[PDB]
Amino acid sequence: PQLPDFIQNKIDHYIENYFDINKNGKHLVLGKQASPDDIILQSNDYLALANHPLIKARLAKSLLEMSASFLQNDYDKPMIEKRLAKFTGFDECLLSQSGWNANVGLLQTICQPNTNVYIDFFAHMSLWEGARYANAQAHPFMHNNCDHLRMLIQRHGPGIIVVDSIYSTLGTIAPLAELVNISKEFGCALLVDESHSLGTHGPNGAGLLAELGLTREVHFMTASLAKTFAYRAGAIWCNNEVNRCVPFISYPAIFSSTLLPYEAAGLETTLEIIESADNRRQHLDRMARKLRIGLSQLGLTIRSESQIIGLETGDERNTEKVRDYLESNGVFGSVFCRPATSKNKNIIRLSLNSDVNDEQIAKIIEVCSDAVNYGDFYFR
Amino acid sequence: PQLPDFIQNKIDHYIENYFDNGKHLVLGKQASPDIILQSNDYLALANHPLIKARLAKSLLEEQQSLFMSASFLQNDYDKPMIEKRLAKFTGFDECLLSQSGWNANVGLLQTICQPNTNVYIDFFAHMSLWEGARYANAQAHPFMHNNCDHLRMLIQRHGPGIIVVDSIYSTLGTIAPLAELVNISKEFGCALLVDESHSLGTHGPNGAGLLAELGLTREVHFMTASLAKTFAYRAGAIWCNNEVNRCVPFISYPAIFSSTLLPYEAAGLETTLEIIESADNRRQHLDRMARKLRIGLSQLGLTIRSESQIIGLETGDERNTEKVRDYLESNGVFGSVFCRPATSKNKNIIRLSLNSDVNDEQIAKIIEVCSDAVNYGDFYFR
Ligand SMILES: Cc1ncc(COP(=O)(O)O)c(CNCC(=O)O)c1O
Ligand SMILES: Cc1ncc(COP(=O)(O)O)c(C=O)c1O
Repeated sequence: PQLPDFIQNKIDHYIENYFDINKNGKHLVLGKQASPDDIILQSNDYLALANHPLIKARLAKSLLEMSASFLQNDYDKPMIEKRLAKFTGFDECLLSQSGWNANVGLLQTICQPNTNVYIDFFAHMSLWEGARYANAQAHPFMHNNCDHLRMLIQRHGPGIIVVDSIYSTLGTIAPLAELVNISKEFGCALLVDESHSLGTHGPNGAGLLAELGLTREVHFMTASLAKTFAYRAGAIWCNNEVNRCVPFISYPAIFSSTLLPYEAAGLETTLEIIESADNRRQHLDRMARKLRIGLSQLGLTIRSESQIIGLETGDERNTEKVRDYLESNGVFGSVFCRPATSKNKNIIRLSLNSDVNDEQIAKIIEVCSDAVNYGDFYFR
Repeated sequence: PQLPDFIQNKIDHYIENYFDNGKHLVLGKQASPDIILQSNDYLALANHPLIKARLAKSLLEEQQSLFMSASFLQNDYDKPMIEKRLAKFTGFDECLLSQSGWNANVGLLQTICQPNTNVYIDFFAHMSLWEGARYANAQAHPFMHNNCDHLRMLIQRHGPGIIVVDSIYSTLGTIAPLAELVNISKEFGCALLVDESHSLGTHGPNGAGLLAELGLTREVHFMTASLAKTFAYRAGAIWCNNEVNRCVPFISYPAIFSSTLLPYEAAGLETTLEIIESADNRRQHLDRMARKLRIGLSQLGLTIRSESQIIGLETGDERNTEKVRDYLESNGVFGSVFCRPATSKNKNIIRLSLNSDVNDEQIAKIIEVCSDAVNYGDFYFR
């Protein structure tokens, strides 16, 4: 069944502009296959728990032996939710099938058509789309720029301020204390996506809001559980009654199948391990700082203040060359391009984890040092 | 933190209008070791020992810390063998795993739609298909349920587009006129997208589905399915008789911006597929039981549009639905309430979902409890 022109034309154009132009004829994100022991810095499994014996054992144990809307009775709602709410310090926690669904569902629940959503330019796409599905009025503010935000809120009125605590591509940290004050001053609600700080930051890994003592003045916190928690799920935390309504309003919550009951059990063991992982956190924080200092001195713009390090590689042609150079020299990050970034502001993201070595860190710096001197490409 | 007026008032209003029984309409009383008809696990595989053992097994040895987007795993050697197996199973050229049936539909539509694109969608097609088109800013043209004449007129007026249907409808359990839909697609130069969430596994040769049963496979451009029904797993799939699945992983937002299934999950699906392929007797049994329940209920004067294992009791408005729900539950029948936003406010449906573990004795009892209800008084049916 040949495709009709209206689809074929679109697919043809796409393949030509997104696959064919690259030297390997594949999408820009697709590079060389890695070998042992190349340095792989692509996983969001920050505390390296993917293969943890206890988590795996607990999961299998539980798995041996419909919509979640129908499971909102007290006796149907999972114990992990209460533990996660306690862990973080928020009043209530609601599980979701992914961080994406957590954001989209929360925003569908608290937004009306035309609701003002003040969203950081670099906040996760799931937050942008969540607002758009709700037909909210999106007001993008320049990255971490509170002056710009103040102007927008002054102009458009009360609404929801939406940020990542730690940004997924750049590794920058939101000015959370100032955001809290801005929301108080302007009568806004604050939504913080802690996908990249939950587990890696704060007391026992409770996160950035916890570390800063801001938990009790933030209305909503969300997180993918597919980062430090190493599980395909998400969660919504509320310091209010909103989680009572989400399960019956959010489309992903209504129209998409729920997490199975054994999945919640695996999360309980993961939480316990995370709570105790002080040394892994410490080691990761140290290694990330060593990397940031090492790369910055090379003249690369390194905006990161976290375990996420963004190499700024400009346009797609330049980006292909950079990542080809890195991979050829045993360093494997993740290419972030359109539609995640502007077509001319690509990022090669280095995601550090607690298994990374001092020797590996020095090696990354060495490779990037050579890269800067090579003359085949540039960094921004 | 005090919520802003705009949010607090929304929550307060919702709670009074949808909760104030005390709970949401979909929540009734707790059942007992009662007849449950709420699970989409049509062949009752949720506890199959072989599947659990295989999942458990692969679940040990995760050198693959692959916590990242599936877009980064689109090299040959990273793509799961379950995709090739599912493609071969159904007869389609290519298959692509998704995190859910919802995501499969949203993703496919984002990939094949431009803002101008005509989307001809059955009025009762799943919400994920409606939303998929809407997110893509497509021009949706709904046709009356299973009404090929209406569809024809619409395409005549607006031109080539994407025809979107469920093979078996999730609320009413009716069956799309797939053979005629294929003819219409050919006649007007459209593409066909069929969601087989409720027919994959339960219908066709070895459960390959309705398109396979009707020999329409090679004539259809796209098929999608939740794997959370007969496959008893939290995932979805897109099948293509073309190169569209080459592009979906880099275009679909849910595919780009949400984490992939873990490798051990795909392994479990392989075993599920093998069990389903050999489940002839279970399919036979479910088909025969569903027919009995349908016949049984249609005697009584009840509107039973279903032609499948999904039976919808049409209970009208919300007040009336609550009453029917309660009556059924008190008599040991459960019982899935479909209301807004899934249905219109005054066209609620209490869906009876059958599975291969239901027996003759239970069917008879369901018929009886419904016979009593019609009419023991108290409420009406549409
Ligand atoms: C800040 C943020 N929020 C939400 C999500 C979505 O989470 P789920 O994958 O559970 O749907 C992501 C995904 N981040 C993907 C990455 O950084 O590679 C994210 O980075
Ligand atoms: C016809 C149909 N398509 C898609 C879906 C969504 O499937 P999933 O729960 O895997 O997101 C559903 C399930 O509700 C459905 O009934």
